[PDB]
Amino acid sequence: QIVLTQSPAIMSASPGEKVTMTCSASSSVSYMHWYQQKSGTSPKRWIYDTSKLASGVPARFSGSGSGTSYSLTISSMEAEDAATYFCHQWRSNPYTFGGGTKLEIKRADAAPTVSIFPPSSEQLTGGGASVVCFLNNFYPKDINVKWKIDGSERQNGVLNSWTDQDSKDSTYSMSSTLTLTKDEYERHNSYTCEATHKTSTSPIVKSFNRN
Amino acid sequence: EVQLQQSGPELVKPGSSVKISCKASRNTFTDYNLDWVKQSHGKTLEWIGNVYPNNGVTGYNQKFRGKATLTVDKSSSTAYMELHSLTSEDSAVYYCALYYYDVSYWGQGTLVTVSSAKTTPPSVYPLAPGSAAQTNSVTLGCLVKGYFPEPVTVTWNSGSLSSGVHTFPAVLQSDLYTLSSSVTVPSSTWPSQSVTCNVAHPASSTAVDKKIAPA
Amino acid sequence: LGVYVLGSAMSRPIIHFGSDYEDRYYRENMHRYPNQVYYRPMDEYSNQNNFVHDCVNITIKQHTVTTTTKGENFTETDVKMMERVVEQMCITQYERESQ
Repeated sequence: QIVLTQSPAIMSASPGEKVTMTCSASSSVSYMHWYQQKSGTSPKRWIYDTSKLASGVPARFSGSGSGTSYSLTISSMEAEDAATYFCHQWRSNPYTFGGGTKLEIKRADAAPTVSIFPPSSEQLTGGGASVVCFLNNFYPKDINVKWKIDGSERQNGVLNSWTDQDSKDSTYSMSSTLTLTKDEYERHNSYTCEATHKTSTSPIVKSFNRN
Repeated sequence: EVQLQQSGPELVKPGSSVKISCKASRNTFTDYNLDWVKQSHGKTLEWIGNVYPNNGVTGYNQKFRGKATLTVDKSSSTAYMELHSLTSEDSAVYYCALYYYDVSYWGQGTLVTVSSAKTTPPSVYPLAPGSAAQTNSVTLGCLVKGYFPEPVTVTWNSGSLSSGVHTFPAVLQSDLYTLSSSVTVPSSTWPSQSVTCNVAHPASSTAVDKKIAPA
Repeated sequence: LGVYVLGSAMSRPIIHFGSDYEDRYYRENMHRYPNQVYYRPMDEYSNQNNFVHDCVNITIKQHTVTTTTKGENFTETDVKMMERVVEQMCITQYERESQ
């Protein structure tokens, strides 16, 4: 049915900035509803009946529009507002949702804090050997990691995962896991986790010897 | 004050069906509406259908007719969604949502994984440092490896610990999931106080607690 | 009941309420509301508002008794919404009767 197009798809704003995002409809609707979703939780109605705030929604939010053109405005961007926002219509069946606007906040740049962990004896004792590297609380999100084993690079058997933007300090975090056979692990001494980022011109390195 | 409890995660074989529930816990309204919504790959939202629990009227999205059946048990305030004949396109999170004028509440969602594989519990491994020995705070973690299906949840000392916890999204690799969680606490408190991660895997009903001792 | 006129069917109109919750409720439930009205003959009324008032009450009464021996409960939201759409319907019926 009624197709809802939101734009922009992804937007970044700095704190204190006025922010506007738009939902437009292929045919007229009488009212628009907006929803907020932070990562890991479920959607929460945010504005209903075009311009009324749901309970718990901060005053700095507002809504407007008519016909085919609706907007959600934040008078003054705060770190907690970083989330995905969807619009939704109840004009005709099927009720439909827009594709989302992902909103991120800009902050001052930050180097990550890097921890490497050797494998637990529990793990070794039952076959495997995962070495693990955390890269925490950095900004911006563009980071790159490379593992080293007594000087040689290793690009397979490696799992990477990022968190989303933190509501409090607006940073990103990431882990990288290098999985190996116990035997291959028992035959090398030097395990290095190695991070390249905007905040450093030279790589950030953490390593341990198997002794 | 009202709250929607949804039933827990499900692992279903393709071709099977499954029924999930959503009960309105504290409710006082006469006429409210209940929508059912699907979210695929944590992104796109689709309206499935609704019911007015009191009494009777039921609407479907044409796309989900023959796929979903919505009913209500009104003596126990519980609404049900039956999903027929599951395929992989049916793996998703399914929400119920209550509306009554200005008020709205969503349930916490129900993750349905449609897969031929069988349940596997995680192995949990404590991540301690051994010689890299502190300045400022200190980082520990837990590795939760080789389980299936999603989800698992990870807590540190049971909730007691929720400052400087990152818990990372699971990633599928070779047909099993792996996730990790880190926590940062003050040099001073460790190893002296005793740190634990508690991992719960609903779909298999393992709940493991693993203590982090020093290397 | 021989004292009433039973009008022919009309399309049920769309009513708007001032919130999307109600507009939606209405649209989704309206098939359960009537599509013809019962009235007293025109020659008993000296004006429209009086004709309409009576048509609303009688129509609503008959619809509520005939669907309650069919296990249908109407909530208070329902009667309030039937009040509104039967009113529009009775006005249309009044216009049918005045040429």
